[PDB]
Amino acid sequence: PIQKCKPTSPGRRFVEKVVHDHLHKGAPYAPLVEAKKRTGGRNNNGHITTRHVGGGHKQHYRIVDFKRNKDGVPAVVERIEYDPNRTAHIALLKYADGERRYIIAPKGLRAGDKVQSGNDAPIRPGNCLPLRNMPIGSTLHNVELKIGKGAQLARSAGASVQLLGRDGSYAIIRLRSGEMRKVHVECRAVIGEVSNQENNLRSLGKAGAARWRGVRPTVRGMAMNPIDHPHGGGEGRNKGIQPVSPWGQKAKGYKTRTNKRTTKMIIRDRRV
RNA sequence: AUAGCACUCUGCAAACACGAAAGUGGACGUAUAGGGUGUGAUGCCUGCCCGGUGCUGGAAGGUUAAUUGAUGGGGUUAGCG
Repeated sequence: PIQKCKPTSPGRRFVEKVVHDHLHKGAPYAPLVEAKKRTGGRNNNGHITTRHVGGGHKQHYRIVDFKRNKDGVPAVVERIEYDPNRTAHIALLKYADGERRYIIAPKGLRAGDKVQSGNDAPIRPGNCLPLRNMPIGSTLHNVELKIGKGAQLARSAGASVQLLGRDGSYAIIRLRSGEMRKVHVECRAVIGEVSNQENNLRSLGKAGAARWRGVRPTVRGMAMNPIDHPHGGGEGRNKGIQPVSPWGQKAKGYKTRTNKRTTKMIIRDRRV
Protein backbone atom coordinates (compact mmCIF):
# COMPACT_ATOMS: atom_id res chain seq x y z
CA PRO A 1 0.00 0.00 0.00
CA ILE A 2 3.11 2.24 0.00
CA GLN A 3 2.65 4.01 3.33
CA LYS A 4 3.97 7.57 3.69
CA CYS A 5 5.24 8.58 7.12
CA LYS A 6 4.04 11.82 8.69
CA PRO A 7 6.56 14.71 8.80
CA THR A 8 7.16 14.58 12.54
CA SER A 9 10.92 15.01 12.04
CA PRO A 10 12.95 16.10 8.99
CA GLY A 11 14.37 12.59 8.79
CA ARG A 12 10.85 11.14 8.57
CA ARG A 13 9.38 13.72 6.17
CA PHE A 14 10.18 11.63 3.07
CA VAL A 15 9.85 7.96 4.10
CA GLU A 16 7.83 5.67 1.80
CA LYS A 17 7.68 2.08 3.00
CA VAL A 18 6.14 -1.07 1.53
CA VAL A 19 3.97 -3.22 3.81
CA HIS A 20 2.85 -6.79 3.14
CA ASP A 21 0.65 -8.26 5.86
CA HIS A 22 1.03 -11.91 4.84
CA LEU A 23 4.73 -12.37 5.68
CA HIS A 24 5.53 -14.74 8.53
CA LYS A 25 6.48 -12.85 11.68
CA GLY A 26 8.59 -15.42 13.54
CA ALA A 27 12.09 -16.81 13.16
CA PRO A 28 13.26 -18.57 9.99
CA TYR A 29 13.47 -22.34 9.64
CA ALA A 30 16.66 -23.26 11.48
CA PRO A 31 17.95 -26.31 9.51
CA LEU A 32 18.08 -24.14 6.35
CA VAL A 33 19.97 -21.14 7.79
CA GLU A 34 23.72 -20.61 8.01
CA ALA A 35 26.13 -17.86 8.99
CA LYS A 36 27.40 -15.09 6.72
CA LYS A 37 30.21 -12.63 7.38
CA ARG A 38 30.70 -9.08 6.17
CA THR A 39 33.44 -8.46 3.62
CA GLY A 40 34.01 -4.70 3.44
CA GLY A 41 34.67 -5.03 -0.28
CA ARG A 42 38.14 -6.51 0.28
CA ASN A 43 39.71 -9.57 -1.35
CA ASN A 44 42.23 -12.12 -0.09
CA ASN A 45 45.07 -9.64 -0.61
CA GLY A 46 43.27 -7.29 1.79
CA HIS A 47 42.93 -4.49 -0.77
CA ILE A 48 39.67 -2.73 -1.56
CA THR A 49 38.33 -3.98 -4.88
CA THR A 50 34.76 -2.63 -4.66
CA ARG A 51 34.30 0.85 -3.24
CA HIS A 52 31.41 2.02 -1.05
CA VAL A 53 30.91 -1.28 0.84
CA GLY A 54 30.96 -1.63 4.60
CA GLY A 55 28.94 -1.76 7.77
CA GLY A 56 25.27 -2.62 7.88
CA HIS A 57 23.12 -5.03 9.84
CA LYS A 58 24.10 -8.60 10.65
CA GLN A 59 22.51 -11.17 8.34
CA HIS A 60 22.14 -14.94 8.07
CA TYR A 61 22.15 -16.80 4.77
CA ARG A 62 19.03 -18.69 3.68
CA ILE A 63 19.75 -21.80 1.60
CA VAL A 64 17.51 -21.47 -1.46
CA ASP A 65 16.80 -24.37 -3.81
CA PHE A 66 17.58 -23.01 -7.26
CA LYS A 67 17.89 -26.42 -8.91
CA ARG A 68 14.40 -27.84 -8.21
CA ASN A 69 15.59 -31.41 -8.72
CA LYS A 70 13.01 -33.25 -6.58
CA ASP A 71 10.97 -34.47 -9.52
CA GLY A 72 7.44 -35.82 -9.37
CA VAL A 73 6.89 -35.33 -5.62
CA PRO A 74 4.22 -32.67 -4.94
CA ALA A 75 4.84 -30.04 -2.28
CA VAL A 76 2.62 -27.69 -0.28
CA VAL A 77 3.41 -24.11 0.69
CA GLU A 78 3.70 -23.56 4.44
CA ARG A 79 4.51 -19.85 4.62
CA ILE A 80 6.00 -16.84 2.82
CA GLU A 81 9.02 -15.21 4.46
CA TYR A 82 11.15 -12.10 4.20
CA ASP A 83 14.75 -12.72 3.11
CA PRO A 84 17.45 -10.12 3.89
CA ASN A 85 19.79 -11.44 1.18
CA ARG A 86 17.63 -10.49 -1.81
CA THR A 87 14.70 -8.38 -2.96
CA ALA A 88 12.24 -11.23 -3.54
CA HIS A 89 10.31 -13.13 -0.90
CA ILE A 90 10.84 -16.83 -0.29
CA ALA A 91 8.43 -19.69 0.29
CA LEU A 92 8.82 -22.67 2.59
CA LEU A 93 7.79 -25.92 0.89
CA LYS A 94 6.86 -29.13 2.70
CA TYR A 95 6.99 -32.21 0.51
CA ALA A 96 4.66 -35.19 0.72
CA ASP A 97 7.59 -37.17 2.18
CA GLY A 98 8.40 -34.64 4.92
CA GLU A 99 11.41 -32.83 3.46
CA ARG A 100 11.34 -29.03 3.70
CA ARG A 101 12.98 -26.55 1.32
CA TYR A 102 13.12 -22.87 0.36
CA ILE A 103 12.20 -21.46 -3.05
CA ILE A 104 11.85 -18.05 -4.64
CA ALA A 105 8.21 -17.10 -4.13
CA PRO A 106 6.20 -16.38 -7.30
CA LYS A 107 3.75 -13.51 -7.22
CA GLY A 108 0.32 -14.59 -5.99
CA LEU A 109 1.51 -17.75 -4.24
CA ARG A 110 0.00 -18.18 -0.77
CA ALA A 111 0.11 -20.71 2.05
CA GLY A 112 -1.75 -23.87 1.11
CA ASP A 113 -0.88 -23.94 -2.60
CA LYS A 114 0.61 -26.95 -4.38
CA VAL A 115 3.78 -26.96 -6.50
CA GLN A 116 5.69 -29.56 -8.52
CA SER A 117 8.75 -29.99 -10.71
CA GLY A 118 9.54 -32.27 -13.62
CA ASN A 119 8.46 -33.14 -17.15
CA ASP A 120 4.85 -33.96 -16.22
CA ALA A 121 4.13 -31.10 -13.82
CA PRO A 122 0.85 -29.26 -14.51
CA ILE A 123 0.95 -25.67 -15.74
CA ARG A 124 0.48 -23.66 -12.53
CA PRO A 125 2.54 -20.81 -11.05
CA GLY A 126 5.53 -22.10 -9.14
CA ASN A 127 5.95 -25.31 -11.15
CA CYS A 128 9.34 -26.11 -12.69
CA LEU A 129 9.54 -27.65 -16.16
CA PRO A 130 11.94 -27.95 -19.10
CA LEU A 131 11.49 -25.22 -21.69
CA ARG A 132 10.66 -27.91 -24.25
CA ASN A 133 7.43 -28.64 -22.35
CA MET A 134 6.60 -24.98 -21.60
CA PRO A 135 3.76 -23.40 -23.63
CA ILE A 136 4.75 -20.74 -26.14
CA GLY A 137 4.14 -17.18 -25.02
CA SER A 138 4.45 -18.00 -21.33
CA THR A 139 5.83 -15.58 -18.77
CA LEU A 140 8.64 -17.25 -16.85
CA HIS A 141 11.29 -16.60 -14.22
CA ASN A 142 14.30 -18.42 -12.74
CA VAL A 143 15.84 -19.42 -16.07
CA GLU A 144 18.73 -21.89 -16.12
CA LEU A 145 21.64 -21.57 -18.55
CA LYS A 146 23.58 -24.83 -18.03
CA ILE A 147 21.90 -28.20 -17.63
CA GLY A 148 21.80 -29.11 -13.96
CA LYS A 149 23.31 -25.86 -12.66
CA GLY A 150 20.18 -24.00 -11.53
CA ALA A 151 18.37 -20.73 -12.11
CA GLN A 152 20.49 -17.70 -12.97
CA LEU A 153 18.29 -15.29 -14.95
CA ALA A 154 15.28 -13.24 -13.80
CA ARG A 155 15.45 -13.80 -10.06
CA SER A 156 15.03 -10.31 -8.58
CA ALA A 157 11.74 -8.89 -7.31
CA GLY A 158 9.12 -8.52 -10.02
CA ALA A 159 11.34 -10.09 -12.68
CA SER A 160 10.06 -11.95 -15.70
CA VAL A 161 11.14 -13.04 -19.16
CA GLN A 162 8.81 -14.38 -21.80
CA LEU A 163 9.12 -17.26 -24.27
CA LEU A 164 8.55 -16.12 -27.83
CA GLY A 165 9.50 -19.29 -29.69
CA ARG A 166 11.25 -22.64 -29.75
CA ASP A 167 12.81 -24.43 -32.73
CA GLY A 168 15.48 -27.07 -33.22
CA SER A 169 17.34 -27.30 -29.93
CA TYR A 170 17.03 -23.64 -28.90
CA ALA A 171 14.14 -21.64 -27.48
CA ILE A 172 13.96 -17.88 -28.01
CA ILE A 173 13.30 -15.76 -24.93
CA ARG A 174 13.15 -12.02 -24.38
CA LEU A 175 14.64 -10.61 -21.19
CA ARG A 176 13.77 -7.61 -19.04
CA SER A 177 16.71 -5.64 -20.43
CA GLY A 178 15.09 -5.80 -23.86
CA GLU A 179 17.36 -8.50 -25.26
CA MET A 180 16.57 -11.50 -27.46
CA ARG A 181 18.54 -14.67 -26.82
CA LYS A 182 18.52 -18.43 -27.27
CA VAL A 183 18.58 -21.05 -24.51
CA HIS A 184 19.01 -24.81 -24.84
CA VAL A 185 15.57 -26.44 -24.77
CA GLU A 186 16.59 -28.83 -21.98
CA CYS A 187 17.20 -26.02 -19.49
CA ARG A 188 14.48 -25.41 -16.91
CA ALA A 189 12.34 -22.45 -15.86
CA VAL A 190 9.45 -21.62 -13.54
CA ILE A 191 5.92 -20.53 -14.40
CA GLY A 192 4.93 -17.00 -13.41
CA GLU A 193 6.64 -13.85 -12.21
CA VAL A 194 8.62 -13.00 -9.09
CA SER A 195 6.88 -11.49 -6.07
CA ASN A 196 7.48 -8.20 -4.22
CA GLN A 197 6.94 -6.27 -7.45
CA GLU A 198 6.45 -3.07 -5.43
CA ASN A 199 10.04 -3.23 -4.16
CA ASN A 200 11.17 -0.23 -6.20
CA LEU A 201 8.42 1.97 -4.73
CA ARG A 202 10.34 2.57 -1.50
CA SER A 203 11.91 5.90 -0.56
CA LEU A 204 14.77 5.64 1.93
CA GLY A 205 14.33 9.14 3.34
CA LYS A 206 17.72 9.69 4.98
CA ALA A 207 21.40 8.76 4.81
CA GLY A 208 21.18 6.44 7.80
CA ALA A 209 18.83 4.18 5.86
CA ALA A 210 21.53 3.53 3.27
CA ARG A 211 24.09 3.04 6.03
CA TRP A 212 21.81 0.35 7.48
CA ARG A 213 21.90 -1.51 4.16
CA GLY A 214 25.67 -1.23 4.03
CA VAL A 215 26.50 1.51 1.52
CA ARG A 216 29.28 3.98 2.22
CA PRO A 217 29.37 7.53 0.82
CA THR A 218 30.36 8.23 -2.78
CA VAL A 219 32.87 11.04 -3.31
CA ARG A 220 32.85 12.78 -6.69
CA GLY A 221 36.08 12.86 -8.66
CA MET A 222 35.50 16.59 -9.14
CA ALA A 223 36.02 16.99 -5.38
CA MET A 224 39.57 15.56 -5.24
CA ASN A 225 43.11 16.63 -6.18
CA PRO A 226 44.96 15.66 -9.39
CA ILE A 227 46.97 12.96 -7.61
CA ASP A 228 43.76 11.08 -6.78
CA HIS A 229 41.50 11.30 -9.83
CA PRO A 230 41.72 12.53 -13.43
CA HIS A 231 38.90 14.95 -12.54
CA GLY A 232 40.84 16.46 -9.65
CA GLY A 233 42.37 19.90 -9.35
CA GLY A 234 41.50 23.42 -10.39
CA GLU A 235 40.63 26.77 -8.86
CA GLY A 236 36.92 26.89 -8.13
CA ARG A 237 34.51 24.58 -9.89
CA ASN A 238 35.54 23.35 -13.35
CA LYS A 239 35.12 20.08 -15.23
CA GLY A 240 37.24 20.75 -18.31
CA ILE A 241 37.52 17.08 -19.30
CA GLN A 242 35.57 14.23 -20.85
CA PRO A 243 34.26 12.12 -17.93
CA VAL A 244 36.22 9.00 -16.94
CA SER A 245 36.49 6.59 -14.00
CA PRO A 246 39.33 6.77 -11.42
CA TRP A 247 41.28 4.41 -13.70
CA GLY A 248 40.74 6.36 -16.91
CA GLN A 249 37.85 4.53 -18.61
CA LYS A 250 35.22 6.70 -20.29
CA ALA A 251 31.88 6.87 -18.50
CA LYS A 252 29.39 8.09 -21.14
CA GLY A 253 28.56 5.64 -23.91
CA TYR A 254 31.82 3.69 -24.23
CA LYS A 255 31.08 -0.04 -24.51
CA THR A 256 33.03 -2.60 -22.49
CA ARG A 257 31.77 -6.05 -23.54
CA THR A 258 34.74 -8.25 -24.49
CA ASN A 259 33.60 -11.89 -24.45
CA LYS A 260 33.83 -13.43 -27.92
CA ARG A 261 32.70 -16.93 -26.90
CA THR A 262 28.99 -16.37 -26.18
CA THR A 263 28.32 -13.96 -29.06
CA LYS A 264 26.45 -16.53 -31.17
CA MET A 265 23.85 -16.92 -28.39
CA ILE A 266 22.54 -13.34 -28.77
CA ILE A 267 20.03 -12.68 -31.56
CA ARG A 268 19.07 -9.02 -31.12
CA ASP A 269 20.84 -6.45 -28.98
CA ARG A 270 18.92 -3.94 -26.87
CA ARG A 271 21.01 -1.06 -28.29
CA VAL A 272 23.81 -1.44 -25.72
C1' A B 1 28.53 13.78 2.44
C1' U B 2 23.18 13.13 2.19
C1' A B 3 17.93 11.18 0.81
C1' G B 4 15.83 12.49 -4.29
C1' C B 5 17.05 12.99 -9.86
C1' A B 6 19.42 11.80 -14.59
C1' C B 7 22.92 9.72 -18.20
C1' U B 8 25.71 5.56 -19.35
C1' C B 9 27.87 0.61 -19.11
C1' U B 10 26.99 -4.85 -17.68
C1' G B 11 23.08 -11.41 -20.16
C1' C B 12 26.68 -13.98 -15.88
C1' A B 13 32.79 -17.75 -16.45
C1' A B 14 28.88 -10.07 -16.08
C1' A B 15 30.96 -5.10 -16.37
C1' C B 16 34.62 -3.44 -12.91
C1' A B 17 38.91 -3.93 -9.30
C1' C B 18 43.41 -6.61 -6.94
C1' G B 19 47.39 -10.03 -8.62
C1' A B 20 53.27 -11.88 -12.35
C1' A B 21 49.99 -16.18 -12.55
C1' A B 22 47.00 -19.48 -9.82
C1' G B 23 43.14 -17.22 -7.82
C1' U B 24 40.05 -13.49 -4.84
C1' G B 25 36.29 -9.44 -4.25
C1' G B 26 31.66 -7.98 -7.19
C1' A B 27 28.07 -12.13 -4.93
C1' C B 28 26.92 -17.67 -2.49
C1' G B 29 24.00 -11.54 -5.91
C1' U B 30 21.27 -11.95 -11.62
C1' A B 31 18.85 -5.70 -15.13
C1' U B 32 13.13 -3.61 -9.40
C1' A B 33 20.65 -6.15 -9.79
C1' G B 34 25.76 -4.38 -9.92
C1' G B 35 29.86 -0.46 -11.54
C1' G B 36 31.19 4.66 -13.30
C1' U B 37 29.87 9.94 -13.88
C1' G B 38 27.30 14.56 -12.68
C1' U B 39 23.37 17.23 -9.82
C1' G B 40 21.73 17.69 -4.77
C1' A B 41 15.08 17.95 0.10
C1' U B 42 10.79 20.26 -1.77
C1' G B 43 7.63 24.00 -5.30
C1' C B 44 7.79 25.95 -10.57
C1' C B 45 10.83 24.38 -14.13
C1' U B 46 15.18 23.14 -17.20
C1' G B 47 15.60 27.51 -24.03
C1' C B 48 18.79 27.36 -28.93
C1' C B 49 23.46 24.88 -31.34
C1' C B 50 26.06 18.16 -33.67
C1' G B 51 30.42 23.26 -37.01
C1' G B 52 35.07 21.38 -33.06
C1' U B 53 36.71 17.09 -29.69
C1' G B 54 34.65 12.51 -27.85
C1' C B 55 31.17 8.33 -28.18
C1' U B 56 27.72 5.14 -31.29
C1' G B 57 26.39 3.14 -36.06
C1' G B 58 27.85 2.68 -41.40
C1' A B 59 31.04 2.31 -46.25
C1' A B 60 34.16 -0.96 -48.87
C1' G B 61 36.72 3.79 -52.44
C1' G B 62 41.98 6.11 -51.27
C1' U B 63 46.37 5.23 -48.28
C1' U B 64 49.23 1.64 -45.14
C1' A B 65 52.86 -3.24 -41.52
C1' A B 66 54.79 -8.02 -40.86
C1' U B 67 54.82 -11.94 -44.44
C1' U B 68 55.41 -13.46 -49.93
C1' G B 69 59.14 -12.83 -53.71
C1' A B 70 57.96 -11.52 -60.09
C1' U B 71 61.34 -9.18 -62.80
C1' G B 72 65.99 -6.23 -63.49
C1' G B 73 71.22 -4.97 -62.20
C1' G B 74 76.34 -6.30 -60.04
C1' G B 75 80.57 -9.99 -57.92
C1' U B 76 83.03 -14.71 -58.89
C1' U B 77 84.81 -18.78 -63.10
C1' A B 78 84.27 -23.22 -66.88
C1' G B 79 85.12 -21.82 -71.77
C1' C B 80 85.93 -18.45 -76.04
C1' G B 81 89.78 -15.35 -77.21
